Amino acid sequence: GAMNSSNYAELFNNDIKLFVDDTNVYRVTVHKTFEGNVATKAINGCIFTLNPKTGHLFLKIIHTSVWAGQKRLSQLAKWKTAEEVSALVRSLPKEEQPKQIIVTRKAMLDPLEVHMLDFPNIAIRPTELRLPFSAAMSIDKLSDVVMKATEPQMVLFNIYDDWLDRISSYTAFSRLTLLLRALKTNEESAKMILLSDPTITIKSYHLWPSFTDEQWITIESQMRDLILTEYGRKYNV
Amino acid sequence: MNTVPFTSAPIEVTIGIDQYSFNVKENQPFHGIKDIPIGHVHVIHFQHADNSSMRYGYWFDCRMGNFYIQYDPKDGLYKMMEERDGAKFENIVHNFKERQMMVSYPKIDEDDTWYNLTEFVQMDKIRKIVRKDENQFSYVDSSMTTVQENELSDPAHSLNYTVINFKSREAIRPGHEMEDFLDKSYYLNTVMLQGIFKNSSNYFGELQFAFLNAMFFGNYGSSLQWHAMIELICSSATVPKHMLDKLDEILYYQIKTLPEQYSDILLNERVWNICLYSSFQKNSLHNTEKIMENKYPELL
Repeated sequence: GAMNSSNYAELFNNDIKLFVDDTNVYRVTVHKTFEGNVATKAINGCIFTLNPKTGHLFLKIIHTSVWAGQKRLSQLAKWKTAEEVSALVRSLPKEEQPKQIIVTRKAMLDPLEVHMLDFPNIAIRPTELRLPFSAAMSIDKLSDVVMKATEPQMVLFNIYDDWLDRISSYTAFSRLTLLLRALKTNEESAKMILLSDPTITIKSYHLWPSFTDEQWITIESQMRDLILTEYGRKYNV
Repeated sequence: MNTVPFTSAPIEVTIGIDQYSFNVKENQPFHGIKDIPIGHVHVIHFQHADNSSMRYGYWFDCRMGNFYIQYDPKDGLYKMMEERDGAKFENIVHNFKERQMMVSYPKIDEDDTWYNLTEFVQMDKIRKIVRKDENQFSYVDSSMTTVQENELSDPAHSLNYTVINFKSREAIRPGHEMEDFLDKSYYLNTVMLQGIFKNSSNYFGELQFAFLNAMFFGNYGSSLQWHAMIELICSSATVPKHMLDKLDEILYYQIKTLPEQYSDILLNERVWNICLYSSFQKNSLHNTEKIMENKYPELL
């Protein structure tokens, strides 16, 4: 059933699994019309499909053309997400197909279950974790490729850069969720922490700066400080 | 008018005949039920005074043979049996009628309740859902499981209702996932009506039979089957106008007949709220929606 704090290590075992996050699939700006009514303009979206063990990110870019002449877009978005995830699994060789897909939002369960009826052995699960994957569009290189897309496109990343050379998946996933949580709570402060020192750069083939083990500890500390502060402010405590 | 004689009543028992019921005392000189309307299926059903567990009963049609009840003291129940000797049967029934040892099927002239609950129910279809082909009557009880329940364990003693499953390849066309899941018209009209049931009459006959098994035996899988068959129509955008009009009438008499005290266990809140207020057919069940609102407003 549901993935929670109690069954956390299951993410890092040797059963292939994917997290699917649909929170950036359907994106709009809300504006005033000339007649002073409100209208939405859709902007490019993405499906965030992540192997938490390897860090392989299947970033399916959702071009605004997919919504042309469609109704009930927030509902269609869930089914479009399920269709694209289904198409991704079918594109993978049998030994690479996930044994579980964990959706970050319960509204994805029926759309994904119905699209994956051909795969009765793939378990579709919800989670109780509040994962910050909505903040993926605060990563400059992912945001850039989504916004520049002129057509539907699948782009492959490792969201852990080369970390797995030095740390376990468990530690890599905890670093990622702390970075995304920070970016979600206070984007400007988070991004200031990450880039303040211009001597630590981002490699052309990476998403995050090339921090030493010592500099990651300092960065990780600055992200925890950022998150606790913003919480005190949020909640007058 | 037909008769189901009883050999005897050796154990104290509540006897049901269709929607009527009578208490019979241990060794009370009771010899059966007369004046049973020809033209309808009927169900004769039993709850032992000493075990209000296992309601059980027999679906039958008097046109298909001469049936009687005899208590079996080994298996501990009232058994339906067929008498092949016509003269022996008429001779037995005439004696019991002469001695007035029989209760009269207590139909009120005005009252179309049983016809309205059994309109599309046909004994030949009951015998395909309840497989025991050596008998012309069908045994059902509280505990019998459905073929679909057995998938999710004795096949001989199962209820073979048509399997309905909204998250199945049968229900969902490849490349029409969202369309077929949110509008089940495909599944209703092509798969179930044209493909399996052949016509709406057989579909309504199964629906009505599932309800009566739910109400008379508290058969939980029957209840699931009744709700599934309602939800498949309510969740279809495209239903023939005659089916909608007839569904409203069918459900109105079912809700009318349900014991007030059993609404909590026999009615599924999610299905009824969805069917009356959210579904494509929310505006198409005027009679059903009015009786539900006036009789079970708590459920909604």
